[PDB]
Order: sequence, then structure tokens, then C-alpha cells
Amino acid sequence: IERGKFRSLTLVNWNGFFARTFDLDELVTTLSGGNGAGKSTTMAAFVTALIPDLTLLHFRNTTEAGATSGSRDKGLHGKLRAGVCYSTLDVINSRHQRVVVGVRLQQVAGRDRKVDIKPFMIQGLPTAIQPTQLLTENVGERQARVLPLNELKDRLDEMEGVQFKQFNSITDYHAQMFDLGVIPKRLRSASDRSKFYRLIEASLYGGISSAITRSLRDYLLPENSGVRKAFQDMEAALRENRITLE
Amino acid sequence: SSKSVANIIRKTIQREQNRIRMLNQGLQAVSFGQVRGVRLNVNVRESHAILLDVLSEQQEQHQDLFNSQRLTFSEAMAKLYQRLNPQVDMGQRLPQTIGEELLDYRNYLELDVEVNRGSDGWLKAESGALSTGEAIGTGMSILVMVVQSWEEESRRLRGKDISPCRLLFLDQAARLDAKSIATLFELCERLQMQLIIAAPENISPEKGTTYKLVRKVFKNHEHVHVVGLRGFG
Amino acid sequence: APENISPEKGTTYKLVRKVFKNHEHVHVVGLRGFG
Amino acid sequence: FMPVKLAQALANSLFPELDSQLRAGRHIGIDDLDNHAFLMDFQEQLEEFYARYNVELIRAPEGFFYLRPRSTTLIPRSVLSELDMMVGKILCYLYLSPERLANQGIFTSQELYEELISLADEGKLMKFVNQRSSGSDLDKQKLQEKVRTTLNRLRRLGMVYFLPNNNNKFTITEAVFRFGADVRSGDDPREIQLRMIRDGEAMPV
Amino acid sequence: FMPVKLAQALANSLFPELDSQLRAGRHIGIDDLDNHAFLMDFQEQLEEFYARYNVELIRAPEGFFYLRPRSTTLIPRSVLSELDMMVGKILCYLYLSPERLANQGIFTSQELYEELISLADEGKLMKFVNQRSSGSDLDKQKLQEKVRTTLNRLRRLGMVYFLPNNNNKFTITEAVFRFGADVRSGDDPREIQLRMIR
Amino acid sequence: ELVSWARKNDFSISLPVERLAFLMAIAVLNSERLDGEMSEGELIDAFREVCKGFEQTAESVAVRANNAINDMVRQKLLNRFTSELADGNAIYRLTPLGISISDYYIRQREFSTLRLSMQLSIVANELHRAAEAAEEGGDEFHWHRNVFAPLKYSVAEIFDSIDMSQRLMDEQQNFVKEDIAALLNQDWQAAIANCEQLLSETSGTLRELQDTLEAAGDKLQANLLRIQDANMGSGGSELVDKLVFDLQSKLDRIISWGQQAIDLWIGYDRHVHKFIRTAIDMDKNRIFSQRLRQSVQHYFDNPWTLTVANAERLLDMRDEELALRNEEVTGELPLELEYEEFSEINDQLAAMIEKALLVYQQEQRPLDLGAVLRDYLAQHPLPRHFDVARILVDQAVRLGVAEADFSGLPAEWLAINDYGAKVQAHVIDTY
Amino acid sequence: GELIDAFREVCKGFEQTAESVAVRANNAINDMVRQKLLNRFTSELADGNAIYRLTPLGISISDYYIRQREFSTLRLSMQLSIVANELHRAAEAAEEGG
Repeated sequence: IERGKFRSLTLVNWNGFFARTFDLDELVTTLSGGNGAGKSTTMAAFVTALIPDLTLLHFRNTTEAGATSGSRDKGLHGKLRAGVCYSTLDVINSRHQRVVVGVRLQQVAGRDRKVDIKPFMIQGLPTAIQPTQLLTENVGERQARVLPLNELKDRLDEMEGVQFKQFNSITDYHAQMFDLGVIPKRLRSASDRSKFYRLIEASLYGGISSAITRSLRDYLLPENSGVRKAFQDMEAALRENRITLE
Repeated sequence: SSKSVANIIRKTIQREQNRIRMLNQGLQAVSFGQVRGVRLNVNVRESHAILLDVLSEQQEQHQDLFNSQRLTFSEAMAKLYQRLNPQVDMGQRLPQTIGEELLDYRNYLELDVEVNRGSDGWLKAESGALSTGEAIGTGMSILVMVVQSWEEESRRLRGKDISPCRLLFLDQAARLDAKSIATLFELCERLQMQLIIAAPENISPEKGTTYKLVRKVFKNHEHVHVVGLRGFG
Repeated sequence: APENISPEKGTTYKLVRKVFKNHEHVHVVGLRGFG
Repeated sequence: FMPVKLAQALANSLFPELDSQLRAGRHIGIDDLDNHAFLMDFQEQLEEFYARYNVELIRAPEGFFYLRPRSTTLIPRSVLSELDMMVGKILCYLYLSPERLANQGIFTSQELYEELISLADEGKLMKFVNQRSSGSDLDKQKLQEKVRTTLNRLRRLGMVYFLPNNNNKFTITEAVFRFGADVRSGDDPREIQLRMIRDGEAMPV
Repeated sequence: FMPVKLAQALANSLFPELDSQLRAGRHIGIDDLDNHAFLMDFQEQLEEFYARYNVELIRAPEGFFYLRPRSTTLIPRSVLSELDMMVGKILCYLYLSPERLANQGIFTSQELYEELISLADEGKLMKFVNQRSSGSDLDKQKLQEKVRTTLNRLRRLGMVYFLPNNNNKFTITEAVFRFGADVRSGDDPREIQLRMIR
Repeated sequence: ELVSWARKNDFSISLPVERLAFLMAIAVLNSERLDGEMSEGELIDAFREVCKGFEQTAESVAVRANNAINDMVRQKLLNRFTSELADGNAIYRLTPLGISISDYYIRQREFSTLRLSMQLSIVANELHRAAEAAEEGGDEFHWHRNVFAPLKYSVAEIFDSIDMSQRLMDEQQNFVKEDIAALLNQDWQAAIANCEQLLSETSGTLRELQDTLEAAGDKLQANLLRIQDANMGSGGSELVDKLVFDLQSKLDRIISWGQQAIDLWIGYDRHVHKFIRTAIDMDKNRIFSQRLRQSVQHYFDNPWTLTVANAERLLDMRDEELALRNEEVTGELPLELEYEEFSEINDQLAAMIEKALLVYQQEQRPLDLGAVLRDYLAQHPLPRHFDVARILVDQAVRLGVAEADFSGLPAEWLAINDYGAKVQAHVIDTY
Repeated sequence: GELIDAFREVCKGFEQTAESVAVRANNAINDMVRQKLLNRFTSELADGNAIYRLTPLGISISDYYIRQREFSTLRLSMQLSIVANELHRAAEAAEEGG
């Protein structure tokens, strides 16, 4: 059966990327470039779109990891420019239904480096409509503007047939994606999301390098609260023993 | 309570060992370099098996350490781990932290990968002995086994009309060799798997789509120019 | 450098490891006068 | 300056949760645990301590405690609505009813509404959600949503707790027995109500 | 055990009313002589006592004491509504320098109403009453009723002191600066406060 | 996929009190039956007796009996067989569904842990025998007859019987829960001791069951690992793997439930426990219950609402809601994506040079870097020359190596162009 | 949390929507539990805060159709062998007459 396929990735107002669109291959898409070409930024933007759970997202790169890659903000706030920005993915369902999932990201104010994230999804968009054009308005000569969520809703509602939905929760976002055959597992629980993110982030790094070998235990072996409760019971007994002794 | 903790930890470890040896099955003969097969090995670590035995049968015999007002429960555990099995003796990382780690049953297991490397048989896929592309293929194999399990489980809930989208990543693909990259591509397409791969040099010129990124400084800010590439030279 | 920096100036030596008659070896071609 | 036991209680790590949430109108029960598990230890001390703010921590023969401000209360007073007392009495019946013990204390808003409509009168009840209602199903849905909102407000005031993963399922405090203040004794409900308003425990809306 | 001086403070006969008002959210400025002096004396202990509630007893640079709730406030929080926020900024803007030339510290509901109508954008006024309304007298009456309600709500918090009569005339306390921007030497209060109101 | 399977199958099982009673009656008669066969002449009388003892007469006995028997047959509860000689000219039999319903209640619910013990013994014996035979590793047919046919069905049946015992323990713990509930309804205060004793004995039963399970699981897991090791004694044993696979989880699953139930039960107990000190000790005489019910039925005639200090919880300044970084950003929209043949700025000439050196490889022709560089650089201007040289060298050196390098004689800095560029290179000779 | 999804899938493949998925699923699960088909166990940590299991009646109904129904006579043969062995052993022990 024709497995659904990711078509393209649009990064808007990202660090170094204003309205970029990469058309994903059916099987293999490759990125090249020397030092600091920003490939990790593209991978991070995709995965952020896929799992907009700000907590799980923490992008130490595969090599030259840590903050110096621009990730003391968890690699989200600073990997974005200031203001409205987008990360959107088109998918052709196995039912052959085009659906553009996406997330609107915005840098949060103050000294803090938090990011306000809002998931959304679009169906019925004409196959011709490129997300880059859809997400931008041509203001000024050849230097287009980027439009916020409300303007996007206005523009899409003005288009016939297209239906634009915003998820109050990431859980319903993933539920809808799964219902459209976008996700193999129903991430009903945040733990499911955690393991999912574990798998994608390990694949991002790739191989059995130090991080992957270290976290293989977490990847394969689920957490058990039974051990924790038993340990806490031991702890309480020890405390009460000490009390009695004294 | 100590005996119960030890018993529950051991039961959990055995259940996980069974589950992992279970999941090991259902692997096709990947051809990453000389690696002709992959498998997972799960075993109990002796350093922690001894500690478990001491906890289960000899708790009282070191109660002196445990009733030590100076030692927290995690510190008490760490100090006991120092007393027995003193080859792990380590105190520069704080005893509290090592005890807290010891409060994770999963750490107690060695969880490694064996590879059918050539005809040498199943050898521990140590990164210092395997070609880096072979190790990357091994990691990808583990990841795809996990996602295969995920899909198979949800097979019932999902209607067959939909086959869920499949997409993983691989940064620093320049590590791999042409053999490993070709094996990855063949495995992924056999599994209808989509891949996003990155390398400094274009190590996948003849397969898939290719983009090149160049970053330029411009009026105190930065821009990324993206240029397409085509399958020859 | 691993050749990802190799500028015009100075005596540039091209170290390339190879096995010559089972002897571990590194051939070295020299370049200079550039810049 | 203070008795040993009262200073002890005020020094307990749980004490701030207790004090703060009682000031915020939350009430003491099996749920709302942090405000109960040790207040069982210092009920008299906390009551005499609270009397300083012209308010009383009142326990009925039931094991629940709850705060009542005086007329001269230093912390300002407020009241709840009829439908709140209604859902509260239904919750109290659920809490006492051993038949639903297998529920292990977990109950769903649909069960609550079913029990409420079974015991109560649908139309005379619905008169208060909206004065004009005459059996319109729109008003029935309005009443169900109002039941949901009152359950939320009771959650804010220490009668019920939503499960961490479920707002539709909930666990009940013993402060629910507050709603049985007119039935905690065999005396007349109206004369007991007079004694509550005398002790400022209840007032008509 | 408990710190002895904390026991002394909490046993203080002034502790009950001060604590109750602090739970309400009411600030304690220099005008509250007894409360202010008691706070100054026993801050070292009362800060710990309230932080046990995960609530910070903050003395502003203006000197007034107030309870800042953290996110984990053990006293569930209520907040000043949107109209409360803008009316509070209008109140500070009625307490800043220019009011000395117009009301000499004693203001009336008419002054606040006129300043709100003239300064605030019509869009936010409609947001306060309703988006569909347009200048109608009934909508103005509803807005005035909401203004009175928020004025009393600020009264409960010790941010406005009413003159003792049913007429809605009052004075504004220094604590109102929690609404406005922090004043800097050489800054025009009008300019900064209008930029914040805008 | 199975959804449509069922949809187009179209099936149903249901049972009113009278029908279910008739079912147990037929089952008991069959258990008493000489040859297990049930003639319709006996079914009609059984239906008459059950309706008689239920005392309902809607219509004739014959019509109602006919409708009932037809209902159970169509409901896949009875199998009918025409036989002219039989009394009533027909015979009937219980279907497996009817059997499983009748026995669920009647056949002793043998919660006795000795059943579990003998089942565990049988499983250990059969599993060791099958593992032994798999280790013997006969031919494919021997592999089958020793490791699929005996193993598959036997282990499946006994795992399912062990799970049946677990489900019987489940129904029994449910029963004791409803019985405690009902007893509290009838005795109220007086039920406390009975409920506590029931909780204690249930806890003991669950503990002994858990002990009985763990008594053999570990060794049975070792046996399964032995079978897994032996399974590689034949390539076609993949199906055995699936059993060797499946049976592990089942076993673990059993053990899992063995613990999980207690984890639930001990929790439930505490609820019951708390209940006694949170329901009855405060309502010792139950009067509060009836009085509360009556007040609910008649609340509005006692209009009262509780007074609290809830005027304000903690009023505070509102957040700076949704005030975010933004600039109404604009940017030069990407043009039509240009394309270049993999850094063709270098890689056209990389292909050219790799060809012009692959010739040297193909003819194994000695390669003098000085001469080749000098001949080549002329095709390009000086500012590009360095970029050229690297590209050439990165190609030329990969082809073989210089033999004179090992003579101990350093190469000289041959000039390759004007402006002073030089190259130190031995002639590449050994490809 | 899995029962609700299974009910949604089966109704979807049956294509009926009388009311919300939640209410219908609740009614159905309650019906099977009361009909002695399911056993329910409250558990706050579980997804949906509850767990469910098949009762023996439900087991005997599900297997009546979906078990292989092994008509293969080899099942009969192995059963006969087991019966012969056990019967001889029991007769032997009875003859021992302890």
C-alpha cells in the first residue's frame, strides 16, 4: 500500500532562513555545506514541527554539541530570529490526501529564551499552493513580509474548501496526525511522546556514539515506578529506624 | 523492605531481559560494510548483581552504614557500593549522584549490540573496532527495529488503508562508507522508510534530492543561501 | 588541518596515509610559491 | 509567645499548604490531604490560632474540617450557590455510599449528573440555572455544563480533585460532608440552618 | 522548632489583620503607620513566614509591602482583570505629577472616567464592554458600572483610599506605582506612563 | 480488516433469565444424559419445567418452547440434527459457546491453588520435554512433531488454562468486592470485622497465587531460553521462533498479572480501609445517610449556602499577557533555486581531472606531478592556480605512490608555472 | 484508553454515530461489564485511570469462534494418548491401594 510521504519543509524567519523551502525526496534527501552551514538548524526545525513539546526539545548537536552550537536556549529561541516564524510540513497521506501540518513559533520576551509555540494544520490546500507563498505576503519590492497566525487564518478562510485547524493541545495535534497515518504510535501519553522524541533525536545523531550508547537503556527499557516505590519504602523504614534509635 | 526492593529489581531486570531478547528477533541480513547481521545483548552487570545480593540477604550486616546520620539514603547506597566491589571506587562524582544513578534498575543491565561482522561471528560492536559507517548502520538498525515494533503494535488500531509515514534522520553522513550508505538506502526503501541525511561533502550524489547551504554575513546579520545540486559533475 | 582548511600561503604538504608493501606509509607531496 | 504544640504545627512543612489553601476557601478532607493529614494532629491549636483572624476551623461529627469567617472576619467573606450545594450533597452521598466503593473514589461527571437527576427533580432544579426554562433540552445541556463548572469551582474550593491525566474523572474530599451540615444531626434542617447562620456556617443566597 | 522572634511576630496582636489583608492582596504602604512599622521591624521573619506559602513579602523601593505570588503560590491567585489593569494605569496616571495641577490628590469618578475615555483607544473600551457596541449611552453606563466595580476592587487591595461617603471620590496611594513604569531621573512621568498606556 | 470480517459474518449471543435457566437445565440433563444426546421431546419438557418454576404463560407451551429453541440455535447455543426415529424426530446438542457459558458458573470455579500447582508441574514437564526434543534437532518433520504440534497446542492450551485460573481469581476478587459492598449495605457497622477478614483472606489467596506463579516462572523462562538457543538447529524453524517468541510474553504476562493484581488489590484494600474510618465511624447508626437523602429530595425548602472567606483568594497584578518579541519581519524571498553539479565550480574540473588521471591509472603510466601540473596550470589563470593544484593533487596522489620515496632521496621543488610556484614530488610509479 | 479506541474503530468500520464516541463507548463497556463479560479495575496511574480484562465467559465466547477450532484429528490422537497414560497411571495407583 502506498505509504504516505513527506513532501517539503518550510522554515520561515528562522536563524539564517527567512522563507526557505526544501522539497523532500520520496526516499532520500541530503544536505551539504561546510562549517556552520546550519544543517542542524534545519533538522531541529523539522523535529520541532513534528513534536512541538517545548520540554522534550533540547538540541545538543551530533558533533560540537552543547550551547556553542546556539543551544543554551535549548536550541529553539536563538535558532529563531525575533518575531513570528513558522515550521510546516506537507504530507501526502496514503489515502492520497494533502495535509500541511505546522507550528508557529515566536521568541518570548525578556532576558529569558523561552519560545511560544502554537500547532496548527491545514487540509484541502491546492497542491499548487506553495507554503512559502501561503505563509508570506509580498510587501515592498522583492522583499516579502511574513504574516502572523491571525492573518494566516484570514487568508486561508478566504480560500474555498481549505480547512485550517489549531490544536489547543499537542496531544490532539498528534492524535489528528496519527488519524491521518502520520504517526506509527498513538502518543496518547506524554511518556509516549518522550520515547518518540528519544528515537528521533537518537536517529538525528545516528550510530552508537557516546550519547546513543548511554541513552540506549532509556530508548529500549521503559521506566518502572515499582523500583522507585520500593526504594522509597526502604528509605522511610530507614528514617523511622534512625528515629527509634535516637 | 530491602529484600523486597532487591526482588522487584531482579524481577524487572529479568522481564526486561526477556523482552529485549524477544525484540531481537525479526532482523534481515543487513549488508553494512562487513557487518552482515545485528543482534542485541542484555545481561546483568556483576558490580550491581553483587550489590543486589548484599541488599537482599545481607542488609543488616551493614546497617551501621545505613543508620549513619551523616549519610543520606543515596549516599548510604553509594558508600555500600564503595565497600563491596571496591574496583568501582569513585568519589569525585558525588556519592549522592552515584547512589541516585544506582536508584535506576535500568543502569544495572549491560545493554549492547552484537554484529555478524564478516564470518567472524557475532562480535560486540565496539566503535573502536567497527568501521564508523558500520556502527551508524547498526544504530539505524536498532532504531528501525524499534519503529517496526511501534508500527506493528498499532497495526490493529490503524486501518490497512493507511500505511503510516516513515521518516528518520542521520547527521554527519560523511562518517559512513559507500557500502554503509547504500545498505542504509536499500534498507530504508525496502521498509518504505524516508531519510534526511547530512554531511559536509555530498556523500549521496547519485541518490535522492540534494541541497547545499552557505551562510553569509550581511549588514550585521546572517543569511543562508540554499542551492540545488544535480547528480553528476 | 584535515584539508578543510588548506590556504594558498606557505609550504602546503599533502599527507596521505597508504600501505606500501605492507608498510604503513604517508605520502607527502609539497607545494609552495603560491599567494 | 506561643504554646509548644501550636508553634510545632505552624513549623510543620505541610502547614503552609494548609493555611494558604484554607484562606483560599479550600476545605479539609481525605482529599485535600496536605491540609488534613496533620491538621488531625493539631485541630484545637489551629482553631484557636484561626480565631485570631475572627474565623473558625469547624469540624462536624464528620472528620472533615472547613473554614468559616465571622461577621467581623478579618479575611473577607463569600458564599456559594444552590447548585453548588446540590452537587455537594450528591458527592457526599457518593462518598458515603458503599455500593460504589469499587469505584475506589474515582467518579466521572456523567455518573454525577446521572445520580443528581435521579435523586432530584429535573424541572424544578432547572428553574434555577435559568428562570424561564420549561423543559427545553438546550436548558438541560446548560444545566449539565453548569454542573461541570460548579464541579470545577468546588475543585477550587477543596471538594474534588481532577486526576492528573483526566478532568472528566475525579476524586472526592471528605470536605464533601460539609454539604451535609443540615443532616449531620437529627434536628430539624431549618433550625440547624439557623444554627449555621448563627455560627456563620451557611446563609441563604 | 520555630524561630523565637517569628513566634513573637505571629503572636503580635497586629499580626491577624495584617495577615488577613495580605492574604487578600492588599498592599501596606507607609500610610499604615502601625502595620508599616510592624512590617519594618519583623520583615526578617515575616518574609520566611510568607515564603513558606511560596509568596514573597516584597518591600517596594516606594517602601510599601505587598505579597508577590510566585507561580507555585500556595494561596491560589486571583488577578486584576484587563479593565482593572488599564484603570490601574489610569489611576497611577491620576497620581503622577500632572494631577497636582488638576485635583491636588483628591479625585472623583468623573476625572477617572474622562481620562479613561479621552486617553484609552475606543477599541479597548469596546473590548471592555463589547465589540459590537458603538458609543451608546447604555454601553457607557455599563462601562461606568464596571469602572465603579474595579475601583472598589482596587479599594479592597489598599490601592485607593475612599473618602468616607457614598460619593465616589477618593485618593490614590503610592503603591499604585506597581501599575506604572519605574520612574528614572530625568524621565517625564507623562511620557513614560502614556507610552505604557498606549 | 477484522471489522468487516465480523460485520459480514453477522453473529449474536444473549440470554433472558428464563433462557439462561433453560440452558443450565439442558446442561445438567446432558451431564446426566445416558448418551449425551438430547431429543427435542426432552427439551420441550425441560422448557415446560423451567417456565413452570418461573410461572409465565404468554402462549402455548409448544409455541414458546419452539421460539426459545430456535433462538438459542440461531444464537449459536444449540446444534440441531434431524432424525426421524428420535422422539420428536429431532436431536439437539450444546455448542461450544453454550458449554463455555454453562461451565463458567457450574463447573467448580476451582480457585484452589493446587490446580495451579499441578498445572505448573505439567507445564514444566512438557516444556522440558519439548526443549529436549528441540535440542535433539531431528529432521524437519521431527522438528515439527516435537516442537510445533506438541509444543504449540499443548503449551497454548495450558497457558490458556492457567490464564483461566487467573480469570477465576479475577472473578472471585470481584465477587468478594461486591460481597463486601453488599454486606456493608446490610450490616453497616457490624460488617467491619467480616470485611476485614475477607480482605485478609483475599490478600492471603493472592499472595499464595503469586508465590505459586513465581515458583516456576524463572525456571520456565530458562527453559524458553534453552528452546530459543536450540531453535537455531534448523533454518526452517522460524515458525518455532514465533512460538518461542510468543510463549515468553504470555509467561511474563501471567507473572505480570500475578503481581499486578496484588498491586491493585492492596490499593483497593486501603480504599476499603479508609472507607471504614471515613464513612461508618462518622455514621455509626447510618441515620446520616437517610437524612441526607431526604434533604436532597427536599433541599429547596431548606435554602442555605455555605459561608467561606472566599471573597478573594489572592488578587494580584495581571501578567504582561502575550507580550512577545516581534518586528513585522520582512526578507528577500528566495528566487528560483539555482542548481550546480555538486560544486561544479570545482567539480566539473574534478571530473575532468579524475578522468585525465584515471587514464594514468588505466595505463599504469608513470605520473610526474611536476610535469603534469606544469602542462595543466596553463589552462587556467594565476588566481585560480592554487585552487587547481589542490584538486589535481587530491586526485593524482590517490593513484598509486612514489617508489623513489623509499630510496631515502628527497625530491626537489620542481617549478610548475611562473610567479614562483613549486612542487616537491617523487614520480608516482607503483599503482 | 485502548478500549475507547477499539470501540471507535469498530463503530467506524460499522459506520454508526448515534451520539458522541465517548458516551457510546461508556455505555458499551458498562454493558459488557454488567453482562459479566468484562472485569474492571480502577488504577489512577493507568491511561484513562482504569484497566479492563476478559472474564471467563467472554473468553469462552471469543474462543468458540476464533480459536483454531482445531478439527485436526491429531489433537484427538494426542488427547487419547494422554488419557490412556493418565488412566493407566491412576488405575495402577488404585491397585497399589494405599
